[PDB]
Amino acid sequence: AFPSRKDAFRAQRKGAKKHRPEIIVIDLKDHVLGRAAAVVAKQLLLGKKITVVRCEQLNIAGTEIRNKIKYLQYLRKRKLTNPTKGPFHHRAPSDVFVRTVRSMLPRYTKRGMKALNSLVAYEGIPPNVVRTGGRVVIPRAQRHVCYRSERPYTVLGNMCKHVGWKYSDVVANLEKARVEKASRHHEKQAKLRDAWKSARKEALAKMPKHNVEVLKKFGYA
Amino acid sequence: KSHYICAGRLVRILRGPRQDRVGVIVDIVDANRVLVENPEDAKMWRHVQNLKNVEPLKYCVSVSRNCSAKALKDALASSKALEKYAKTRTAARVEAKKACAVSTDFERYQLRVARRSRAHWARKVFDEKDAKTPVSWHKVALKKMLKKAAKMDSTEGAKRRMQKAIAAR
Amino acid sequence: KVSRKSPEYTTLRKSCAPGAIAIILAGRFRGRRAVILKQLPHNGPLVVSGPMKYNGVPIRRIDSRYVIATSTTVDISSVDTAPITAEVFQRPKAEKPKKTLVSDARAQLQKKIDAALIAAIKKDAQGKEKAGYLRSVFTVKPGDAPHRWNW
Amino acid sequence: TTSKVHSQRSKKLHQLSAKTSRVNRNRKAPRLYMKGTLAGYTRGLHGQTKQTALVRVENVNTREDATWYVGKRVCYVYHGKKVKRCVRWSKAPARRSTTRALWGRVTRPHGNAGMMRVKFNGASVPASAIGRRIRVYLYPSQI
RNA sequence: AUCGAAUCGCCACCUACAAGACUGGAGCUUGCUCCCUCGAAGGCGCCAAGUAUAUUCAUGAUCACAAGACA
Ligand SMILES: [Mg+2]
Ligand SMILES: [Mg+2]
Ligand SMILES: [Mg+2]
Ligand SMILES: [Zn+2]
Repeated sequence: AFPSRKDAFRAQRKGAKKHRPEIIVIDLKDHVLGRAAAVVAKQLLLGKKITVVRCEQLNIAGTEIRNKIKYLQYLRKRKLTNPTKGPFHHRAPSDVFVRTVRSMLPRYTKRGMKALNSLVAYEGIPPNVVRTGGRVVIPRAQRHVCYRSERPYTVLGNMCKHVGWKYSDVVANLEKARVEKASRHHEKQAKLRDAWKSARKEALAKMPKHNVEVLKKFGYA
Repeated sequence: KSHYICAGRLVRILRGPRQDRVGVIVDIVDANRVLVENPEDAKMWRHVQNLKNVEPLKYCVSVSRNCSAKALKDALASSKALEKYAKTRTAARVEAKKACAVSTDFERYQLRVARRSRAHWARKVFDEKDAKTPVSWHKVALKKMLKKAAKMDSTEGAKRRMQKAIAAR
Repeated sequence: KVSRKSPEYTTLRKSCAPGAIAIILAGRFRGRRAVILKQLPHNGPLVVSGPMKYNGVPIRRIDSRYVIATSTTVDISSVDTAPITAEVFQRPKAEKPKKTLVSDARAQLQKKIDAALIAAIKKDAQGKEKAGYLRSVFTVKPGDAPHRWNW
Repeated sequence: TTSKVHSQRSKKLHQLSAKTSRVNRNRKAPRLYMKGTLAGYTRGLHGQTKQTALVRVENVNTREDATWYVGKRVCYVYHGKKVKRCVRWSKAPARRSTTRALWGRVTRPHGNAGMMRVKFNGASVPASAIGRRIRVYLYPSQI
């Protein structure tokens, strides 16, 4: 992952500025696992670079016990003669989502592999993703519009924690620290947000009046 | 709180051929259907609407179930529900959406310059206020650096370097 | 009724009428707004001279398929448009082997046409706004739905 | 040698004091095409038919929307390894590049969700273009 | 330094959080009434640093990868 000295030297020779590819960051909290994965897989095949965060807060319909049992049935499948080379049962929730997307992809083609490698999965929100830009959601894969609220539902992090995932507490503490840092920084800059809001308000009295009338016509003033 | 589906409740049609029109519940068939009518709208005669396609508004006129057209019209005119609804922001947003939808290239240009003109004057007003009360990143950085800079520059050696390298310029 | 072999025969759509303001969709001046002056005879290409002072577009012919003729028009009945003939854009054959070079006659035609076009724009009630309209540059933004727009 | 922090301090103080709330303005060359992506070819479970391409265009999500683009020019841009002949090779030497284009036109909408069918001039679009950018221009214009 | 390339929206206002059986706020009458910023916009950007007194654009000759691209 570390760039080669040749690549750093070429970048210095060209004098190019810092570059970031067009990447969509999806917050997977309260998102249905299969519906989000199907949507993500289609977008990956269409050529989008997608990074998903908070994978541990994905949701699966039904009780946690039956979802844990379903994974345990998946875990029991292994090549008897040689468990190495057998199915690799990843426990991390981000790895669970990646496997679900992978099964929805044609993983045995170069095109399918390119789509799969265009996806990055995280538990929680890592610092390199926090400040990159506004996160997105999938409206047709959201719990509050997909599940009937009476039905019990499973949280992916809780399901994974009891089937082998060992970093549930680490992710929870990191998420707690991140929200506290974000809340403090959002408590700050409120004066900046309020000042800009008042600046826009005062602009109406200083700008040409026919321009105001156009704004009122199109519902902006 | 949410607005109930009751006889006399005013609703807006969410989707379909009557999208963004207003009517009155007038009657309830079952858990899924109602009988909407609005005398003042041309296309809003008494018809059946599914409850999934209606947005209950905050106004309820005083009518009975399966009321006559005259009784509905009198109640609507007396209650002033449509006039009150016209003054809200949601109604203005709905009307502005139609204006954008039927806008021409010239109208799109006029909105663009109007919004940019407001954007320019917002920047002017913000700059005037930010000069006095530092709230932006650069003004805040300057205000923190100023006190240490003045102390660091008020030395004899600082004066000599400033004068020598400025007179050289 | 009009003979199909006559220079006066045309099939051009109504939106590309003389005096209308067109958006250029291709070529060196893509995205620029311009004013339609005329159509060359024999169902030929349009001639646009959206004033070079406003946007840099000179008197150039353009196929009507490479232009969006907006519903916003300008009354250019005071513009002569007669000297703009098919012969203006013809070129002599080149034999077998930095300010832009413009022939004097082309320069005079541009001068007179643009001056009259500017005057007609001034005469319009919304002329100052339409002059800014001609200066504006059209572009396809992220999120744009040109197929859904009126023009 | 004197430390550079002093001159940097003076320059940083001047720039911070002279900073205004200026914004970034997109005054570059305009984009005159809608951006799309090649989803693949026409196919059934039996296999694909490479003579017809399927292009998904941003903001085109209805069959009525895709109808508006019928007959429009479609261009796939890529690059080779060597600089070969292009249009206006002699007239405009600045156009010479490894960049290449393959052209086509929209024939009909595909499905109900804004997908359109595209036929390329003579040959079919390469399979390496699947998932890559396609440019849908606004000409020929019916407006 | 080969190297000509495909990509074509920027931000130090989105880039914090949570709830959709309901988070603008009250009252009691508990589904109605009243108050408000009136509950259906993240800000900019799209060619004069701003809506005016303006201003060089061509012959790159009618489409051609935008012949350029640090916003
Ligand atoms: Mg719900
Ligand atoms: Mg409430
Ligand atoms: Mg190029
Ligand atoms: Zn009621």
